Amino acid sequence: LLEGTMNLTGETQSLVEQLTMVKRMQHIPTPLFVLEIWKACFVGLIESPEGTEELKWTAFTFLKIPQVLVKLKKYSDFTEDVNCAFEFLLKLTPLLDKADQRCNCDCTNFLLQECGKQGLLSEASVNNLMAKRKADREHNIQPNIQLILRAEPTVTNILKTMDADHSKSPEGLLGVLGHMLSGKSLDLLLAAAAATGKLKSFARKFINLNEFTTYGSEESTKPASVRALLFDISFLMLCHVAQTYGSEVILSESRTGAEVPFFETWMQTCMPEEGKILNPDHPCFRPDSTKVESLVALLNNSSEMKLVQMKWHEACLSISAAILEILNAWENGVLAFESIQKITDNIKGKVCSLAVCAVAWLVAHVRMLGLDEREKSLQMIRQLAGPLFSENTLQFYNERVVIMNSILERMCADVLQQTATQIKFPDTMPYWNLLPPKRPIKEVLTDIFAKVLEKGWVDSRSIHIFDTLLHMGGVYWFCNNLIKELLKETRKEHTLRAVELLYSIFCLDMQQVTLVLLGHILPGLLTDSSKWHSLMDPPGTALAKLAVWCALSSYSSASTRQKKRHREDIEDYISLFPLDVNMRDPLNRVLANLFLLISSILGSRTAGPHTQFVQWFMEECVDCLEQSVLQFMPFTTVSELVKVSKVVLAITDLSLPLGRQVAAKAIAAL
Amino acid sequence: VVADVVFVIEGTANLGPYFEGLRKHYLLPAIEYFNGGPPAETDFGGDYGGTQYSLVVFNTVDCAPESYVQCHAPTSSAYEFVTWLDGIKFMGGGGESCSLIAEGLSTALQLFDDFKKMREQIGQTHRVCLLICNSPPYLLPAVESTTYSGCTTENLVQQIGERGIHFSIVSPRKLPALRLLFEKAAPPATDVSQDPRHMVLVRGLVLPVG
Amino acid sequence: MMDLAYVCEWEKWSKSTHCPSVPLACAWSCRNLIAFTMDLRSDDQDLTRMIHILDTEHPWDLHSIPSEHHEAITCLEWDQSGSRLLSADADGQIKCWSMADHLANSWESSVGSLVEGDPIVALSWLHNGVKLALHVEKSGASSFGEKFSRVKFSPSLTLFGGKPMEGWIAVTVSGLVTVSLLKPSGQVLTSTESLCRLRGRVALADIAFTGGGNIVVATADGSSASPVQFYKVCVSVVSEKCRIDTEILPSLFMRCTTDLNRKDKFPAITHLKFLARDMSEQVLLCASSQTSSIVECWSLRKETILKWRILSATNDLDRVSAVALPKLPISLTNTDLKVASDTQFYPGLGLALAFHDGSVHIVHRLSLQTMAVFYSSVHLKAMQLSWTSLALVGIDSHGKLSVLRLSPSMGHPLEVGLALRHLLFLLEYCMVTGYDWWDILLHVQPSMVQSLVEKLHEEYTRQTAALQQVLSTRILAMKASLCKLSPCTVTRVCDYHTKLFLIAISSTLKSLLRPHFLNTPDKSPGDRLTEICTKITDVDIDKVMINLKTEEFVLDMNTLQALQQLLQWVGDFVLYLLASLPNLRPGHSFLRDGTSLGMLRELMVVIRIWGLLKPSCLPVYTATSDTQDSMSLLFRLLTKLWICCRDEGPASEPDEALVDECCLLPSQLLIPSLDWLPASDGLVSRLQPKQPLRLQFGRAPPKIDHLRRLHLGACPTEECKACTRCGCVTMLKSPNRTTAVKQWEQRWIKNCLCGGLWWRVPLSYP
Amino acid sequence: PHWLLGNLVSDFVDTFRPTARINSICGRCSLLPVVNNSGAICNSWKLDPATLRFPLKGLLPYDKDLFEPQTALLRYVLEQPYSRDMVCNMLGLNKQHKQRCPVLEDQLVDLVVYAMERSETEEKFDDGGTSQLLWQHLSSQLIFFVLFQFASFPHMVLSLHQKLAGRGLIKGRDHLMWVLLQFISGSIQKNALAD
Ligand SMILES: [Zn+2]
Repeated sequence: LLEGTMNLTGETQSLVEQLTMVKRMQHIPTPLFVLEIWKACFVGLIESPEGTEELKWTAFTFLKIPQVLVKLKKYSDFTEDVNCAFEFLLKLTPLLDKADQRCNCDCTNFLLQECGKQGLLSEASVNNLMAKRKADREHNIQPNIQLILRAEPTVTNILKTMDADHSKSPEGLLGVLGHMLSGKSLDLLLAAAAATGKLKSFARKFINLNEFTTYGSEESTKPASVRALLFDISFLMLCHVAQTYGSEVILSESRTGAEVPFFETWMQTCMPEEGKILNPDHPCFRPDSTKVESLVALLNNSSEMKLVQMKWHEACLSISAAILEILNAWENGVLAFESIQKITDNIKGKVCSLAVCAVAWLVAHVRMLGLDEREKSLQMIRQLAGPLFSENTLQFYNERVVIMNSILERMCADVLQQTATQIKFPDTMPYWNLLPPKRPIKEVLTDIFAKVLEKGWVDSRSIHIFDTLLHMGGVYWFCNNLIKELLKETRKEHTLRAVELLYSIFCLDMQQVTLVLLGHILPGLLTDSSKWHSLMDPPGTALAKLAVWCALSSYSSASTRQKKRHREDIEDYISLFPLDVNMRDPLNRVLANLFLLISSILGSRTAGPHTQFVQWFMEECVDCLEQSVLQFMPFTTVSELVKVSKVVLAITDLSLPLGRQVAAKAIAAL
Repeated sequence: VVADVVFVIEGTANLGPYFEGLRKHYLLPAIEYFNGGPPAETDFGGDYGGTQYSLVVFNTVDCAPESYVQCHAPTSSAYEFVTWLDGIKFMGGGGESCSLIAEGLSTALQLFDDFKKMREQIGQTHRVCLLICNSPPYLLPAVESTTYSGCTTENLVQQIGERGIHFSIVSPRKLPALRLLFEKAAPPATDVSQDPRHMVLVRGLVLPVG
Repeated sequence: MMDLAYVCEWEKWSKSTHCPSVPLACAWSCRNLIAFTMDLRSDDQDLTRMIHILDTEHPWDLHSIPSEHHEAITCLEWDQSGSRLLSADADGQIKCWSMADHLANSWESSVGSLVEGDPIVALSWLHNGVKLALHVEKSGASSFGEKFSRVKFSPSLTLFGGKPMEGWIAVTVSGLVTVSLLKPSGQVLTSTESLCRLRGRVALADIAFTGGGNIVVATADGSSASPVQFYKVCVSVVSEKCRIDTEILPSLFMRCTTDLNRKDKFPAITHLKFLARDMSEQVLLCASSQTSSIVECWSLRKETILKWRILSATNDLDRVSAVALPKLPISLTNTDLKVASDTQFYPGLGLALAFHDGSVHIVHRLSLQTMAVFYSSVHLKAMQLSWTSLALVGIDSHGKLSVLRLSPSMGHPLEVGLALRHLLFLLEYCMVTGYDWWDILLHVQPSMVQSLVEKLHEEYTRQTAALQQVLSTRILAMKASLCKLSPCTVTRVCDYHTKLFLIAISSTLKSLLRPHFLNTPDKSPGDRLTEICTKITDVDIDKVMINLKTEEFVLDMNTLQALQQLLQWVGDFVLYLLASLPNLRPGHSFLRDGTSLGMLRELMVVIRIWGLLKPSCLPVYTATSDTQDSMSLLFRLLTKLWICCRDEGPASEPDEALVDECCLLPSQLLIPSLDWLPASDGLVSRLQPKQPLRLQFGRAPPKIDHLRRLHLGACPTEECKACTRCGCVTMLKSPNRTTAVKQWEQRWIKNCLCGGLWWRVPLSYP
Repeated sequence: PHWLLGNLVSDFVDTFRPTARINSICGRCSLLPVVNNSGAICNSWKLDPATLRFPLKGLLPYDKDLFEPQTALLRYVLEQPYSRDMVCNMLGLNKQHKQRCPVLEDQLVDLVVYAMERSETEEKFDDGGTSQLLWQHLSSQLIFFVLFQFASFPHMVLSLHQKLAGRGLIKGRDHLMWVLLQFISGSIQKNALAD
């Protein structure tokens, strides 16, 4: 459910590695494992909000999850187990009926035919399963699943046909692209391409189309008025991709030569994202003084009448300075409001991407301003994002208006949250502004963790609030408060469930959470003499399990906020853990320090609950391992652990030639 | 009747031992006269019409980085005022004889200005100021006050005496400077001392004759 | 320049193992008390939750408040005075520690706020509206009104009068801000409100105040490519409750992100600091990579009307580990910059920047060019400049706590008159305020001491006769503490302290006599007594006592009996002085001071009157004869000495008749012994330039109570306070709570007579 | 458990989870009666007067909600008209003996602050709008429960003051004052004024 909610566009190999890890940590039978995959997928589909998220969830269950199962089959008698899991699932009639009411069709039929196509299931199994499902079921628009399953081959074939610009026929390109701009067709293609790993090539194709249509050639009005529309369609669909599926699918990741495209630089330096706030007087927003006067004269001329040669990248880069001079003119008073209306109509009318570039600079500039100084510039957005200017539209105007209104919603939303301002473009932002306005943020955390424990699984909305709290209060505060809420449980059942949930919650940034957990929380609980009454057997065994699962999963080795924040972070782990493979990698340093602490606790006097804790930690280190986290164990632990009470030697030693000597010493002298 | 009562007390080591006696003999009866009958736990603050009490406690210059005057907000409860009079701790002093009467009087003036902006239902009321001091004033002009900075005790007590504020002095040790200040605060146009040593001159308010 | 005054280390309690370090707090008060936390980490994590109070003159004695802070202490903050300490940790919980029984060794918090779960990231007391500016170009102007002047600042939240409320404002790691207002009663009002509607991370924050009573709080989320946002907060009290009104201000971005050559380095804003609280228009930021850093200064200045423009920035540094901003409020304008560059006055123009190597840079405020460099020969994890900014304290990446002295001209050699004028200017600033002057005595060389004392007396004169009243005991304390520092002048300090004690007795005895009836009015009986004793020069005590209206000098014969020990000190000091006359000793100054001998005469006369009322109040003299009137004998010799000095322009050397009569005094009476107050354990006399003292904490490299003159035993059973400056000892609780002269005991509740604080001394248990 | 026993006892009690799972009416927290004034109370709805918990047979490990105070049931019954005898049969009140039952008192206070909230929502769009009906029923119910000292007046008033302190609930304070006037006007002569 986490991989469905946060990164649909992630590669399947990382997910297969993580799932095989979880299957090895807690020893999970294969039918129950695949059953939990299907149950999670269907539950997340039912709980999805209506709109793009529902399309994305249908793609994840229908396309990505069947591919993941195929990779598991190669890595691992899988057909018998997946057939068993399908019978396990087909007992759950209320889940499947809720799903069928949301799917508007029987979605289990499409699942069984899809798993038949991938080869997870034999055909006789498929047919008797569909017979059972029809018997249990007995008691004009195509649904989205058929659209997606047929739209993935259109993704491949649209790649292969628009490699060549429809044999350089821009009228054909425009018609097919307008059909894509029609309702929901773009979203269907993007959801299929995201779930099937082909969003990067799709973005490369539209970016290359954009580079081709940037300059243009000697042309009369009719050919150019096609070329500018091609620029608009490619630009608006690229902005919609970058706002929905993240910006890192737009990046080229290696550009040999300086020829980075226009849209990549524009998105890099000029488009607001979630964690990106922009400098309005960055040198990117001040290209020249020469072209910008030509452009303000161009906007004050009339209907451009000169779209026959515009070099649209230069125009779009220059609009920021242009509207800056317009704003200064209006702040002095030398321009009337009625001429402002004329300039905004000349911007937003013929080409809609100009409005997006201007609104991006306006959002940066309004974000920098004070409270009382904002009032004029917001009116500019009200005219740039207003309803349609009419009677000179090129073609496909209403659909570009719809996509543009979505992009401007997601650009302006933060600034229009700072001051209570309604622009009212007409849900498209279903998980946005989730925290209560005044409540301290630990109450939010404890309430959501209480509800996740009492349900037994993590919702999608709960995943989004947990992400915002991890970004807001930081890793240490988050991990410490969740572990406190663990340690005040008193039942065996609730402690084991809380740990099995907290591992997945910590999979937001597993690596940093393990550094905080094994470096700050656990040494503070083991070293403080007042604290270790909290380390009693009911919560203590569960906590030791969570620490060893975190250590193993971090050793063997994910969201965009977490990528940005770890790139922000500076710390000296050599100075934090002085320590009396690389050993400049911080996780090796934390593990070496923790095992020194464990040996020191086992060797000392005053046995209490903390000694029981380090016993349990070493025992699940032994049991959870296949064979290595225990490569960092000091060899004095081999002696001491059976002083404090076989296999806990023979696994922990890692079997070097000197390691046999310590092994044979301990095992013979038990 | 409606009264704006302001007490100005010298919170120093002198007036330390004598304060308990002064309260029973003079201060406590004066509060009762403003509030008929002794207060007990039923009196509620927040009636902006009515009698409103206030404290200003001042100090000498030995509380060197601390502030000189501790003022309390107005209360309509006589009982809260009694608890405030218990709550004073007399800890100050050192090698000196004088204290900062100008500071206490300037903040009493600011209290009476804020009272005058408060009560507009009545134009003028019984505006009573008491000074419970044991020490002659310093020669410093007032420093830690706005709108009454750079004023000596004589100028401030002239401004108390004009505009119709009834100024009183209760002192446990008979002193010349205090008598001169009382004579100066004359409102425009009876032996109340129970103990012979005590010097008590009350322009306004009625205290049982002893 | 920089000299390490001392290095105080823990003994064997270092080597924190297996638990990583935490950031430290440090706070230097107006009185010289350091409050700081350290990472001790031995057998408990509460050893990282203890707040150490270190009086800067006796560092070995470190008090350790066991704060009940469940997470790590983020911020420490002293009052505007030095009397309370705010401490806030992660997960809310601001506690307000106050002294217990006015001891600087016992702290206890009754008042606090709590915003649970949210880590406090900035904390400040509210501003009380007092602000003064120092005009260095008027250093010779011979009046303190010209040198230091109040600058008309308004306090946030004035309540019914001119009086500010006291309270704090804290900023959490969420968007929340909270204000707590302490009433004059014990009540406390809290209110929390988000800073802006877009709730977001506040990883660094800072608080300044403005004229107009507006708080200005700056927030950053550490990313260094995101804006440093600014909010104006206005506090109000609506009828029962606090009310917070916030408003966005112009944010700023940061240079080195628009550098465009290599902009990706320095990705973390690590310190955000206004240049001083109440200086809300300038902001110091510090971007840092793993190895290098940049500090920048910005200013709000208007032309978009208001707009943050950069002032200056450093080139490239090491990674800045700590930052200390100055506290001395210089006047900062153009003429004062000129005269402080000409006459090399540099105390208020420096910030200190520690680095991740050993070095420390004292750098200019306005254009951040390095003024001095101190190489440690391990890094400073917390630094704090002093209130006169002559010394900076600093806690290292070990247990070590060091105090460095910064010279006022930053190592450039000055002629002696300029150094005299600088240190005299600072001592006058500490005299007008009440701040402590210990850091100044770090910089006073011995060879200048006497000249400096002369200048103080000349500046004690020519002030306007009320300043001379209020600066009396402060200048006696400063004179004594200066004269401690030189071997030529070390003999006089005892005199100064007894001078304080003499005045402290004299006035109080003249305070006790309540005239039962006013005869010859317009003169209080202190003045009648002084007039009568100065006009009647009769050598007999009876002839003076006759003419003094002795029905006026009456007490209740209970307090009159309880005054016995103070009267005993008076008689014994007179006898010691007169026997010391035939001989540099503890009494040498008093033999030629006419005024003090007049005071001793007046006390002997009132002692005679009180002895006739009740004979038990009198001092006792073991007389080597039984037909003797010892009081009349000492009064005869005192009058004959004092008539020498009460002449106009006299300096009469004492005649031989007095010399032989005072040679006969050990024959007639036994001269007892006396305790002299400054039992000197101060470091400033012990220190030398170029040599740092290396101390251990708690190692510390005829017992009387000096204020109530009670003899404790050999090893005293009752516990005691010691003054931190002079060193006088008093027992903690009064011996007889019934018979206690509260006019005398209640003077020294909060301080000593010299001015320093009390500090509880531990019992021996031999 | 003690740190020496530990798992040995805890897991043991966990194996008695299915037996407790057999002996639990599922959804018992969300089942509500229809309040009839007839008497003859079914003993399913009886609560514990000390702690508002359901009385449970045995010492088994029951489900976590059955150890919580059932305030939803008691608030639903107190909001109904003519639920006077049913609340006494629930909390075991007897009316021969006066007791000052505390959890009843806290539930009545929370009912008052809920009525104050729902009055402060609008109360002006619909004139009846269930608000003034709720305040009338609150008058009658609270008169009975404070009059026989099953709850007490001044603890109720000062706890009510602590709930309304700082919440800023001012639109229907006249109704709350009216209800308090019913108590004072009912029983001023019986008690001292310090109450
Ligand atoms: Zn002292």
